[PDB]
Amino acid sequence: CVSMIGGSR
Amino acid sequence: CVSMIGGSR
Amino acid sequence: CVSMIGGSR
Amino acid sequence: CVSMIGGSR
Amino acid sequence: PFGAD
Amino acid sequence: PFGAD
Amino acid sequence: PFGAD
Amino acid sequence: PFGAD
Amino acid sequence: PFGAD
Amino acid sequence: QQEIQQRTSDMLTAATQLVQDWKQVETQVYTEGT
Amino acid sequence: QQEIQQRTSDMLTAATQLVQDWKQVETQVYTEGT
Amino acid sequence: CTDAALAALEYHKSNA
Amino acid sequence: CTDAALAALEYHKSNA
Amino acid sequence: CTDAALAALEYHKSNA
Amino acid sequence: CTDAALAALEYHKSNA
Amino acid sequence: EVIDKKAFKDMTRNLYPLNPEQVVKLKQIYETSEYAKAATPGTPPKPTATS
Amino acid sequence: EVIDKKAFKDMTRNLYPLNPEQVVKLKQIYETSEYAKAATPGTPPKPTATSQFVNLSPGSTPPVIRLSQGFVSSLVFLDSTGAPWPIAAYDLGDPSSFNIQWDKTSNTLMIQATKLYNYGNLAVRLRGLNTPVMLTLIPGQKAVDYRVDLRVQGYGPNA
Amino acid sequence: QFVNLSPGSTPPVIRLSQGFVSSLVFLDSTGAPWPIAAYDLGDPSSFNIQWDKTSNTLMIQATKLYNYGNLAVRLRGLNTPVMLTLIPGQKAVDYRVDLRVQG
Amino acid sequence: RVSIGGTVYTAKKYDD
Amino acid sequence: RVSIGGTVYTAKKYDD
Amino acid sequence: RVSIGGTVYTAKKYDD
Amino acid sequence: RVSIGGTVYTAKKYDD
Amino acid sequence: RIIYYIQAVIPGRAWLIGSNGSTLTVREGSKIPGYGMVKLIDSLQGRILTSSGQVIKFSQEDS
Amino acid sequence: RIIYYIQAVIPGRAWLIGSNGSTLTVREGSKIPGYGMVKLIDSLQGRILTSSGQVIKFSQEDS
Amino acid sequence: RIIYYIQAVIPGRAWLIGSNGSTLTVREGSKIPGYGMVKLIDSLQGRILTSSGQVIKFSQEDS
Repeated sequence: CVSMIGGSR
Repeated sequence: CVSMIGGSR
Repeated sequence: CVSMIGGSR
Repeated sequence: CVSMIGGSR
Repeated sequence: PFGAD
Repeated sequence: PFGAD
Repeated sequence: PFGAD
Repeated sequence: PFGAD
Repeated sequence: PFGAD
Repeated sequence: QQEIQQRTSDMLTAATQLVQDWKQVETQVYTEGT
Repeated sequence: QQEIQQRTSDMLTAATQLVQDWKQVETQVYTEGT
Repeated sequence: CTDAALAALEYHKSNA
Repeated sequence: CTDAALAALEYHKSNA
Repeated sequence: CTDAALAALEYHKSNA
Repeated sequence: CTDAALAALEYHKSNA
Repeated sequence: EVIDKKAFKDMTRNLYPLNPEQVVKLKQIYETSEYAKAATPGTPPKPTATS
Repeated sequence: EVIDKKAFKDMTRNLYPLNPEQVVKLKQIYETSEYAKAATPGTPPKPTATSQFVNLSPGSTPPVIRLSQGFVSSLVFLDSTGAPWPIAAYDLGDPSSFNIQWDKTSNTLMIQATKLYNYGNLAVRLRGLNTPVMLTLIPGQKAVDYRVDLRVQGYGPNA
Repeated sequence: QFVNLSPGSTPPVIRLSQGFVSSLVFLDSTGAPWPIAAYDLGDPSSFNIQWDKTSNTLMIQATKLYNYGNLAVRLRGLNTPVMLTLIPGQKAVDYRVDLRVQG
Repeated sequence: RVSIGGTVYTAKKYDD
Repeated sequence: RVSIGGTVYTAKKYDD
Repeated sequence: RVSIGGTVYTAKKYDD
Repeated sequence: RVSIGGTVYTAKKYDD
Repeated sequence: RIIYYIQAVIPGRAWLIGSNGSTLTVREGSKIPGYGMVKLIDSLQGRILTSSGQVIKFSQEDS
Repeated sequence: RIIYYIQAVIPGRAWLIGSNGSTLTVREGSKIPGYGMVKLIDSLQGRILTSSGQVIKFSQEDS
Repeated sequence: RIIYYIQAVIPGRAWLIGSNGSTLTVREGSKIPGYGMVKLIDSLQGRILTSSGQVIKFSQEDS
């Protein structure tokens, strides 16, 4: 559901 | 006789 | 009859 | 984490 | 094409 | 495209 | 990308 | 590149 | 073509 | 007004590919035993 | 206003390539011992 | 659905 | 969520 | 870190 | 040397 | 950084212009069309085994 | 020295135009569009395994087999006592819409519909009978005859 | 699972995964291996099947990740073959399913 | 809706 | 959403 | 962040 | 100096 | 009375199986015992309308 | 009653396993013992909505 | 109680090994005995956040 590599703080 | 795929409401 | 992939909330 | 080879004093 | 499919 | 997935 | 890696 | 190499 | 087909 | 017919052309070039992708029927294989 | 479309062309050239790299199915091999 | 089919088949068998 | 699905379902079921 | 992850998590489950 | 690296490191773990 | 955004909208609308609704409908019309291909003229002959 | 920094950002911008988050978006849309093209319209036929008795008396309608495009259907032939009846031969009317596989000794013919709804028929000359069996093969039904147990009227070489 | 071969039964499903191997093992009621007599694979460019020429294990890869299909596999002693429907891309992947035939 | 003779007769409007 | 009659029937707006 | 429904749902600002 | 995630954080001025 | 369910249906003929196991094939005009006179063949809905008002469908364990 | 869990869901059929080892396949409209009749089959989420309000999911030890 | 540790983790599943040698793999929503239910699986840190506030990491000797 959450693909974290598309991450931004 | 009827081709009901040629049907329409 | 319902195609769930053709879904829009 | 730190790649110190790309380190600058 | 009917609505009782 | 669902939110309960 | 996080800071807790 | 540090000085204590 | 007849209607009693 | 050009947008609609350029759209029809590209979506139709896709759609021809998809219909060909469904028209295929891959024949089954028979493997005997020993 | 050109910036958007050379941007597009760029990620098209990337995106077609990566969708081919998803499309592949690399085929296993059965190896039999002695 | 079937109402259209029935009206159509009646119209077909009534008109030769 | 599924409210849209069943609403579209009944809309299709009601319109022949 | 994971605070943004869980915020987006609840946001995606809230807006289907 | 090491003090610059440590300062960078805490600047990393401080900002996600 | 919004240039990437509008570019990507244009992307998923050109590389996959078939949003997952119109492709399932395209399949729908395809198989209905070939069903109209398959549909025999009127009543098919009755399968009888006679003597 | 700041020109190095601009060039670097333009670099991550062009060499990897798709930052990891767009990579998963586009993976996902490929994934969904493929679900859709792989999505079977309407009602996938119910997989049912049936058994039927074959009447060879005149006036009886030939047994039906419901098919589905690209799926295997196993026709097994048994006599009145339920024993196997190995197949002598067969003639398949319309082989362009159905494909038939059969190991030449066994009592099982396997059929796949190469076309969605184009139906036909099949004559199957069996070992013990002067009279073969005719069967009507109709694809595109709301169920698949995944296997059928044909209980022919006569008695086979197995009792 | 238990293979029910009576008419009206529903033919067992194998949950697959794209590029993953499902090893189907055929065992009788008493749990002993049943060698495979032969097999026919439905939709063979969407699923790819491997089998050493004698044994009872059928190892499947899902070449197409959600195009589902069906499979016939006739075994040594049964005249009626074993019937399995295999669907890929489910929320579970069957690394191995122990097929307990009725025989 | 069309019969086998080629002549076309249609119903007007019928909903189910 | 699209039906199998070939005519598109959709819901208006539904969330959860 | 982007979901598996294809719709983009992201958090606004959360640090750690 | 740049971390593994991609974002660049670095110390300002530090001597040993 | 004796209940039938459709074992196959296409435009025109429909092949019907009963609770006695009997098999029949019908057209637009066909006499069907108990149900009477067939009024229409609805091949995509798996439906058969007969004059007695009874609606014949695919078997619930077969659809 | 008997608790059912989906083993395989696609658009259309939904293949279910009961607590007794019984295996079934169901439609948009089908009768389930105890649970009633199917109202919706969401294959993307792997849910089945039935008349009795019960929701059919994948097994906790199989999902 | 039983202390679990990650043996491996990717987006989605995360395989964990307990103190008794029992192995498991978990999803976004899954029941873990004692730890409660998993709320998040950060694969790039190898961290699992569960409902009981506990955190599952790679073991100190497996990391």
